[PDB]
Amino acid sequence: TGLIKANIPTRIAFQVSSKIDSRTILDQGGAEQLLGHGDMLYLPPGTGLPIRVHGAFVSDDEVHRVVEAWKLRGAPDYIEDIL
Amino acid sequence: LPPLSLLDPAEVKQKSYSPESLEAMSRLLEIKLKEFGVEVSVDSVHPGPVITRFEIQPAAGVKVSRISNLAKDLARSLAVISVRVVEVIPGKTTVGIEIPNEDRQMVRFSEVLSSPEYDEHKSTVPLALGHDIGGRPIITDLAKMPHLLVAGTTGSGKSVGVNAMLLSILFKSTPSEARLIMIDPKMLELSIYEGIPHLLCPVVTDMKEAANALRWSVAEMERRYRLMAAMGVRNLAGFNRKVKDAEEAGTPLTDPTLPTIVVVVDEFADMMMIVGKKVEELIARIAQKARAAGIHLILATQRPSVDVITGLIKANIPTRIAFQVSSKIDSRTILDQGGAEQLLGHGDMLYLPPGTGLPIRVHGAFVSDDEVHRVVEAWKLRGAPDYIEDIL
Amino acid sequence: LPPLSLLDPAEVKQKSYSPESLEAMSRLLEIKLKEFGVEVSVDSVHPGPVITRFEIQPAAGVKVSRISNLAKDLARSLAVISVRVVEVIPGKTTVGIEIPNEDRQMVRFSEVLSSPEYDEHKSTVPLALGHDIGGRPIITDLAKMPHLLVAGTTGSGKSVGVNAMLLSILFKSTPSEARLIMIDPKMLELSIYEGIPHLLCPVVTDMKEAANALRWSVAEMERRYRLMAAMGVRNLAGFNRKVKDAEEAGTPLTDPLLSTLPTIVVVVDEFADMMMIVGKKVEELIARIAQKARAAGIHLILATQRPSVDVITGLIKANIPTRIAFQVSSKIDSRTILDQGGAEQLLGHGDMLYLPPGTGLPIRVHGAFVSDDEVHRVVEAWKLRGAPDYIEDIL
Ligand SMILES: Nc1ncnc2c1ncn2[C@@H]1O[C@H](COP(=O)(O)OP(=O)(O)O)[C@@H](O)[C@H]1O
Ligand SMILES: Nc1ncnc2c1ncn2[C@@H]1O[C@H](COP(=O)(O)OP(=O)(O)O)[C@@H](O)[C@H]1O
Repeated sequence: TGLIKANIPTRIAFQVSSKIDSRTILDQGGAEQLLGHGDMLYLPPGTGLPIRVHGAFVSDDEVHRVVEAWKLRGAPDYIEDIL
Repeated sequence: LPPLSLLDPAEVKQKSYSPESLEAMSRLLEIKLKEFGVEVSVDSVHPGPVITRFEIQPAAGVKVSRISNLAKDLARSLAVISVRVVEVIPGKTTVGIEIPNEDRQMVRFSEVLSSPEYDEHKSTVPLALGHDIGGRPIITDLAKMPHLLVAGTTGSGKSVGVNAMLLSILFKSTPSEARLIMIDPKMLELSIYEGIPHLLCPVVTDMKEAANALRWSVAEMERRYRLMAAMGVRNLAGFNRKVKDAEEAGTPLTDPTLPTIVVVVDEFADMMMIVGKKVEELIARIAQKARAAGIHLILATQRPSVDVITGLIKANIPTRIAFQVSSKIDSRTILDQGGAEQLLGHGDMLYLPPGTGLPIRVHGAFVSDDEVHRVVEAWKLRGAPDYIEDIL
Repeated sequence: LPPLSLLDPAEVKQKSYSPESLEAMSRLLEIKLKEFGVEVSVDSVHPGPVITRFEIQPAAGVKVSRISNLAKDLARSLAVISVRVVEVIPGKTTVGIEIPNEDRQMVRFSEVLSSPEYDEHKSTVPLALGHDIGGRPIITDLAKMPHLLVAGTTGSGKSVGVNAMLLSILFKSTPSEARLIMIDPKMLELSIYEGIPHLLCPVVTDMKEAANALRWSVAEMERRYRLMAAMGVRNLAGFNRKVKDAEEAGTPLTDPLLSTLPTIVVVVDEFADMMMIVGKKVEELIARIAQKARAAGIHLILATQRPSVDVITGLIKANIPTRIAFQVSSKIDSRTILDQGGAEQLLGHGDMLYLPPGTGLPIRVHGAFVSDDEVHRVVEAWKLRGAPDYIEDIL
């Protein structure tokens, strides 16, 4: 809405279909000419042109390595009241 | 399961449109577009069952929208009903023009299930839709989509595609594998299946007990999530793997396999009209938590208008199938992309897989009422009915 | 049955536009378009009773919008009211133009009835509308509409056409096959049918009275489905041939929870006032019956005199796809009733566009002007057959 977008300045658009959606999130017609596979437009904090920055591909396998490495040297920490 | 040969074998017929006739059509297309304000060059013709794709290297300088605003004019200059104009094909510099044939042949359904991409396919819920424009078979997994919406203009072959999907389930199913619930607010055509083992309830006509069945769907979803979370497997498929491999040791895992329940809803327009927005939120939560639950959803609408196919329905469901819809307001409505005005009818699926992709144009296979009756008789001989008393 | 009788004798008229004047009109159209920015090669003509069908083969390098924009401007140049542009002909290359012809016949209702086709409609509930642009009779079956929506801005005829379809129901039926119930917003005209042996209730006036009749129809549809599913057969016609083959030689069956259940027809004169008095109950009950009415044999014939979106909603366009639109005065309304457009360019006096079940191809139908005289003659000739037997549980 005009109540969440106006509160949060910095936003990143991936490939969306319409130019209408490009004017929806980025408020500038850029987010329709991308390629998929993590082709971002980085609308920076502040104002300028969108900075086209590629994503970084990471598989689930390296994520499993990170999960196990934090299970080794890690211990849980929960709060009851938040649920 | 019954053998495939209970239904009609292949149409022993092909009307080979000659290279003479295709060359004549190519030069006719060239001269007719030269008469309008474009300049054109046909290079390669790829005929097919219903249409005939013409790739085109256009002349230097011409745009593409100046082609795409010539649909009606090219149609009346070629004497068809519509000329769908594909504006992009990857890998080439071509503008696709699709032109219907003279003798529109019919897609036999055994020809669809004659494919090795159906035969070696082993997911429990394939939905064999039919042939692509090059006669290539297209079977998409419902376990990967994992929802699909169907639309058309009343009698363009909505329920024909639904019958195709249901037979595509039934020819690769046991009731341990697959499982059905058929909500239908009209009782017209989907009632024929009533008696097969793969159901859970009768063909639910009245919509308030259909809402009971949808709340039962949400409850079975939650119960199945708690069952998998107690057993510690992500999705349904690996869970069935673990269960049957522990069964092969000799110990069925006790309860603190599972069926791939498919709950179809033909014509949820009356579902969202008779009972209010709570049915829409039931569709919302079902289509939210589904792809690991093995609870897939098949929808249908005779009206693709914005107050029926509302953004909450369009929220989860990636995959959409459009038949011949009335105008480009409705094409932009459902497919989120123009084009679906310009189909021919009688089972023309603009298929749309999940992902930012150009839509695939495929044709349904015309399955009769009679073959449906044959399959119903074959299963009610082969399998016994099975239900749940207090499902509603 | 009443014989083919009490109709107006189709009088001798012979003004069938000999091809001298037709060739003159064709060259006149070629000039009067050549005056504007189009080149036109006229090909062949289909002369008819009301309009005259033409086939323009346009020249090389011209669109169709260069015809369709200047419908008004051509219309002020041919001494007509308004011409109509057909943008697609089935199977040919031409572009259609229907010129209003300034000497018309009234399409006699007997001429519709005296077709071979009307004697060959097997169904008990036909709909005899009139002739098309060729003059061939266009008769539809009400069992495969499955419902009907009527438009018209107090224009051509909106009362006529309803009266025409109702008298066409009456000429091939029995009261043991098809009994109707009307709801009358303005008690003006169809309070004339009282006294016939197929009319299940007297005239209904109030919308708050009419909600009782609508809920009676819903309850009758529900017990109809209970009775069908207790007998296994899907719809009504299979059930009636089942009761034929059951009690043919004598094999009794009564009270399954007994004769053929009649094909009930519910008709509405002015649906606008029905929504305007009762806003919410009526429209949801109409969509309820439009959902479950086709198999039950209960049918619904609607008719609005205002083509607004306040009246015609998606809830009314939920399950009534067959549209009959008369002349309306708004292209916005022309795309309100029909999914296509162009229904403003008609002529009046019994002219409708017929939109068939499903497929988008608007048939143009000239409705048959039937007088009040034949209405309250056939009523009197039909009151011989019995008394207006009533089921007073409707209210
Ligand atoms: N592959 C096909 N070949 C021929 N006709 C088809 C084919 N697919 C659909 N149809 C036509 O579609 C119609 C069925 O439409 P249906 O699915 O019942 O839509 P609805 O339920 O809205 O009426 C039938 O008239 C049938 O002839
Ligand atoms: N083919 C015809 N030729 C001449 N007059 C006709 C024809 N068809 C209908 N009419 C007349 O035009 C009038 C239109 O009335 P209508 O618009 O139906 O009134 P309302 O809108 O109040 O029902 C009818 O009363 C009828 O007498």
